[PDB]
Amino acid sequence: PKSACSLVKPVHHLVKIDKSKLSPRFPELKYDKSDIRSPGFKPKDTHADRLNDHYLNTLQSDLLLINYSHNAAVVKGLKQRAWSGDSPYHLNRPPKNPRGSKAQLPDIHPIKWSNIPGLESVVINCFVREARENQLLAITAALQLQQITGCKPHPIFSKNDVPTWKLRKGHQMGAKVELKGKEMSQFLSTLTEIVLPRIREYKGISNQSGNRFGGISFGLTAEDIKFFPEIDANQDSWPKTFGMHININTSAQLDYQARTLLSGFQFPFFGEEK
Amino acid sequence: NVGIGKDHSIFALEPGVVRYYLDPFHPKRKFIGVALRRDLKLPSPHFEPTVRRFGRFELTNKRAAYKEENSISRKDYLAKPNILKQLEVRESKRKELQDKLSKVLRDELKLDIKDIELATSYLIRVRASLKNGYPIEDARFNSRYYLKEEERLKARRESWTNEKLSESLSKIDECSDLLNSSTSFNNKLELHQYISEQEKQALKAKLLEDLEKSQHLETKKDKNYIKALFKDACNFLTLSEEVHLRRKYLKSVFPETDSTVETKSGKKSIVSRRFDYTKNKVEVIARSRRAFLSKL
Amino acid sequence: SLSPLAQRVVTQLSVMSASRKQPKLLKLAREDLIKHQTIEKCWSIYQQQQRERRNLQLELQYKSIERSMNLLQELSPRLFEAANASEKGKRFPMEMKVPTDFPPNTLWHYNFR
Amino acid sequence: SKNSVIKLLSTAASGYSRYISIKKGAPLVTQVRYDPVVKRHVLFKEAKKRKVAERKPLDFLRTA
Amino acid sequence: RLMWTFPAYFYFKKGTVAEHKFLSLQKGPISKKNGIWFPRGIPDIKHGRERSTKQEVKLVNRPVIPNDRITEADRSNDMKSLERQLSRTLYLL
Amino acid sequence: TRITLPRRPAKKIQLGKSRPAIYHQFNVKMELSDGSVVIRRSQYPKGEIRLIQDQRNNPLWNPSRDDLVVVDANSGGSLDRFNKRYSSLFSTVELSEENKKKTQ
Amino acid sequence: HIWSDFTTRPSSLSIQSSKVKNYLFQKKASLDPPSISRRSNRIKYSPPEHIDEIFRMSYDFLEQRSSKFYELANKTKNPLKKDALLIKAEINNPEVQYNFQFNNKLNNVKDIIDYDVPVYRHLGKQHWESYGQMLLMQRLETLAAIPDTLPTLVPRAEVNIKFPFSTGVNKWIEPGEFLSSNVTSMRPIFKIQEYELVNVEKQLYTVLIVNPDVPDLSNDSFKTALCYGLVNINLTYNDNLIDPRKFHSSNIIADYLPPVPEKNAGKQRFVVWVFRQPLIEDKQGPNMLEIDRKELSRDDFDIRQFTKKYNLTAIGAHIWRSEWDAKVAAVREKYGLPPGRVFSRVRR
RNA sequence: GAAAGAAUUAAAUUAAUAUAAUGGUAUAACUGUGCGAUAAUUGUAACACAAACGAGUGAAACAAGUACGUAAGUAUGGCA
RNA sequence: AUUGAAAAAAAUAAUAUAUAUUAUAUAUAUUAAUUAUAAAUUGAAAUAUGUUUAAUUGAAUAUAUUUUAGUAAUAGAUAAAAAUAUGUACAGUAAAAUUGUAAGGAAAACAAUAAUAACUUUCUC
Ligand SMILES: [Mg+2]
Ligand SMILES: [Mg+2]
Ligand SMILES: [Mg+2]
Ligand SMILES: [Mg+2]
Ligand SMILES: [Mg+2]
Repeated sequence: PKSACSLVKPVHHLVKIDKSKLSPRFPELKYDKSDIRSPGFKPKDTHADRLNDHYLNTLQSDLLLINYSHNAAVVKGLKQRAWSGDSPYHLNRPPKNPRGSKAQLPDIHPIKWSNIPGLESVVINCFVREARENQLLAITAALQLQQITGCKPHPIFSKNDVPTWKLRKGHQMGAKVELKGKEMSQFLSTLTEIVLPRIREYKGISNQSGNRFGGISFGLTAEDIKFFPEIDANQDSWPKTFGMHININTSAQLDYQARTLLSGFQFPFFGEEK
Repeated sequence: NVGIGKDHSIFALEPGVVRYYLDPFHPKRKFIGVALRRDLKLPSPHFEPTVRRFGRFELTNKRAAYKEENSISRKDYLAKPNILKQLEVRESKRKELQDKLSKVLRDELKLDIKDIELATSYLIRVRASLKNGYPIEDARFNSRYYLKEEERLKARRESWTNEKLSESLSKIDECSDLLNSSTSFNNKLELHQYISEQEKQALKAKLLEDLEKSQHLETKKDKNYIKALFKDACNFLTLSEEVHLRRKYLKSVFPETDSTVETKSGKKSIVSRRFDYTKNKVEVIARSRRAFLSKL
Repeated sequence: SLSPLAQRVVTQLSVMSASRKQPKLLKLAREDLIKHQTIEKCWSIYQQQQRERRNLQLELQYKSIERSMNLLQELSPRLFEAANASEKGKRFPMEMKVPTDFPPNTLWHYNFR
Repeated sequence: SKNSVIKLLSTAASGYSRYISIKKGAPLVTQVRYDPVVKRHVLFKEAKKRKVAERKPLDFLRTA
Repeated sequence: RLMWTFPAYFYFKKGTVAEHKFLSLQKGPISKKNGIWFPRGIPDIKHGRERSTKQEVKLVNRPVIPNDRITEADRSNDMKSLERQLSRTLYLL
Repeated sequence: TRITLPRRPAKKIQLGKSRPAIYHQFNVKMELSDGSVVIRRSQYPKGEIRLIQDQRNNPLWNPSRDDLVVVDANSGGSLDRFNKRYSSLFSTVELSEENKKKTQ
Repeated sequence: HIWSDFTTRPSSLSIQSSKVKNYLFQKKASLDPPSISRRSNRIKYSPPEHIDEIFRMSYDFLEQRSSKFYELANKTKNPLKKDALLIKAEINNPEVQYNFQFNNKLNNVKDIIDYDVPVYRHLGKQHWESYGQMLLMQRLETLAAIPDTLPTLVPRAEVNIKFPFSTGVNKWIEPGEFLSSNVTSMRPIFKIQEYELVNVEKQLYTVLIVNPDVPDLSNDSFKTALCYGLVNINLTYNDNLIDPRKFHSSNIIADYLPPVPEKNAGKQRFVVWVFRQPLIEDKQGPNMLEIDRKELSRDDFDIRQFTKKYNLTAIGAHIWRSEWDAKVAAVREKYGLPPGRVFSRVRR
């Protein structure tokens, strides 16, 4: 290479251009994934979803009535603070970091018809620490996530290095699966219907849990996963079972909106809120 | 008009005046360039023609010009003979086609065309045009205009009088007119007597009727009759129709009916087992001699 | 040759895998391709229409809420403060449950507590 | 002593060779380059014999 | 049509009576065989399933009998009852 | 000293051939504690399941239910053996005989 | 059934082949597909299950929606709104899709793809916007054809060129392609396909071909020479192949001169430019304009001033390139031009 | 009023760059991917930076062949 | 082409054949395959030839032949953990910190954390 200097030449037209469509290679990526002609095609609306229907029928209008605050206003989040102009050194100064945090926080809008707290995704995190020695056990995690969730599990490999823990970087230990749409709805339903009402000392999901801006997480122990229908049927072929982490992502702006929302899908809460 | 090297050294590509400037397209980026002239402001207006420099000069000396014209890339020098041989091969093919067209025009037909060479050249161009994707109306004009060209141009370069151009253009007009109304090509780029479109439709229907009623092909004489019907079919059928009709009627293996399939006699071709998915069992279909077009 | 655990895990990995476990690609005739396209186009429109109908209903519902709030505030502020109180810890009664495909043996209960 | 010097001889019977460096036991080097006396790109193979480090082949076809 | 092959070799262990009961419960596919013509095409079977079409897998322990979705209140047209319309929303007018 | 199965040459899923994963599943009916049945899309090959204990018979999920039958796993213990082996000594009237030790 | 009737709708909104229509509208799975010809392949093919019942209802769903749109289209008066409503009413007809996607869009036949119908005009526009327009503008951009000749281009009509007379072989010229002196030695033709609603009984077009690469040894730079010029050309949505049939010697403001590059003079870009004449209202018939042949340099030609003087709006363009070969000398003598100059191989 | 798309703006070079420090890099020079293994080739190299000489650095251009890219073009090893 | 149903065609592209031009174009025919590649006394399935039961034909039944089983991860132009560090073409944006999550804590893995003015399309009042 004669030089390393990136400089894109400006154009003389407004027409948006995309070299993918006019390159003869890969004639099958040109078709959309949803298109029937694509080899990546997969039907989406195979059957109706009961949980989604419930939310759209009953919980939709109810939540709008619950969260409504009369003549509420947008609460701006902690953004970067500009430099007051009183010295000749502020002309190119980067702005200050937010007041109490090093990361900007989002705004909170009043709840209206367009924005009503609703589900969007569910992520299952499974980190088998014991895989440090026996890698073969990590495969059992992917099968467990596959059988239960019903979707392809994306594997989890190490990223850090803690010698005190015999942890080595660059080894497979677990699997994760992103769930959306009807399949997520089935998982959430079968979790509250079957698995949850089978723990002896179960009290519910802690009110302290949850990211500040939407998102609620809890965890299932090793023995709780035996309660799933697809392991209970073949206990012989499941000698070893182990826990996982659950994270429910929702359109709730704040946590307390999400907790009210998830309660409509038969989720209990026990602790005291912040 | 400036470059950059491995060491990020900036160097000029053309003679000019070096100016340091800032391009509004790239804020927070200083620039260096080379304006082609002193009075030129380097951040040239975006929507104005770029200021280029030809630089290279013309070779006035006769010997220098001769050397340069006769100087070609090794690719061209090595490909010089092969391309010429192919040109000679195709020229011979054109010559043979011209000879064949003239023979059929005078012998197979009895048209007295005054200009043999002009008539043949028009037709060979029409045939080549028709071979390529071209409707009949376009093909005839394309050849017609071509000939009428190289005649207005010839008049200009040879300083011909207007009358000479007019008579030559008129002469081309009539010969093409006569050729169009008296000659045509039949589904294979072969010259033959003109056939009207309406007549073509009438003949096509007659053939379709004459071919439908005789589709049993029981006896070799019928086979000959069907094949005989497919002799002048090219005159009034396009290639797509011609191939389709043959596939429908000239079937290599005829449908298996009671007469065609039988086991009482021996040497019924061969067993020819297939599979049926209704009964999920292998079947034996011994075909008879009068079930194959090749043998019958 | 290979340990029994590896054999078992290979089988579990086999159930994960897609090797020699998928059919031939779905090939449709040109006319059935147009058939499929019109089916999807209707379904897309139908889903959009249902979604817009729900949104319009929620538009009106919110309109109704605010007009109710405005009137309650001007007439009797004593009740308005109670109405405008937050519902941070509100929870749906757990007796309400997502609909099931088929009804239970006992459709309803006439006793509580 | 880690590196080594090898003489790559043109596959064409040209007599033109180019030298490159290589590790002590890296796989046999075969590269295509311009050979001036033939005026075309030709393969260049090793001249002498080198002790290549043994490597296990890949099992593209399922085995056992 | 795009459905994957059922991995019966995992759920049903070799030699299990349930495994052999399932094998009989199923119907095998047609296999390619030299010297025999096939109108619909040479069979393409892998893991014991034709790859050119879908696959059918035939499957107190009293049978699950779902309850009827139409109740007595529906046929009797009783208006006071809370079961007249199970799948709808009732409002007290 | 780690147990890792060696990795074979990964096959090349070149661009455009990335088919989705459609795992074999069965329309399986889930029988709850009551007559309620929900259809679940499952991989295991058998169409009906009964749930001995589920949200229906859990007090936490039905706070308002006055009558709530309770059933647990049947592997061995009270419901299994203590009852048939002791089928004469009967009662919670009897539980009042051992009610308190009356000790400070 | 608005789509079934043909009292006022054009016949082009239908499947000309009866067998195809019968299968597409079949009531039971009893007809084999027409597209697959071999009976053996016909047997092997298996349609997806439960595809006919859902299609029939999907057809009805669209049919009612189309009827509503047509009723709305009846009551309006704005031609632009009228065209939009029509496109919106019939864009979902399976027949319209089958007619368009499956038959030639360049050499469209009036029976299947009629470009007078708004729906086929709209679909053709979208198709050309997907590939053709995207490729054209990249060629004009990366070849620096735009800024050298005109400030910019906003395409509105597909432009295609050909040289049918030079050699007799049919091939539509890809933009930016390399053409020999023999191939471009006689004449180009054009297919100015319009897609925007325009009054085709009044609107007129001009076609100019420019070569902004001719050496100018006086200023050590380049100068633009006019190659071919036509003015006052009528067009029609379905018959828009500009050729000697459709124009007379009055339209030719500059007779075509072949690309005749000089040796070592570098590549030369011939940019085809298609504009549209001004449309003056309050007058019956087209607004013929008399071009001023007086100046018309044609050797040092300034397109920008030419467009500004006559108030022309560019709608499409095309480009091809030419270098020196052995045939240039033959072309020069054929056209009676002075022998070309020979330049050096190096720049100094 | 709503859904999707194209995206825009602000912040960011503190992460990353085979290797010290410095300069540069989001238009990425950083990362992922397809082809590839080609330019990690071949004869003339003007002109500049640097410079006592010996040496050193950038490189336009002419000619032969190769890889990638639809094309424009890029590649005479590695951001320096 | 034969094989259960009762004259055709008018797109891009692929394949087969043919030929026009110092133009990698046109004419006709049809829409293959798209996750594979040796090696199995043993598992499964299949067709054919007989028998016994239960015309045909269901089941079992012995043999011959063949097919499945070698069960192995990427299913995404993949995008900050590991391996290909020089070429080309396309595409993307890191990192810290904070809030949570069974073992899990200061330190393992996952998820969330700046604003939509204007533009295009679709649906809708
Ligand atoms: Mg580096
Ligand atoms: Mg640095
Ligand atoms: Mg100096
Ligand atoms: Mg010196
Ligand atoms: Mg690099």
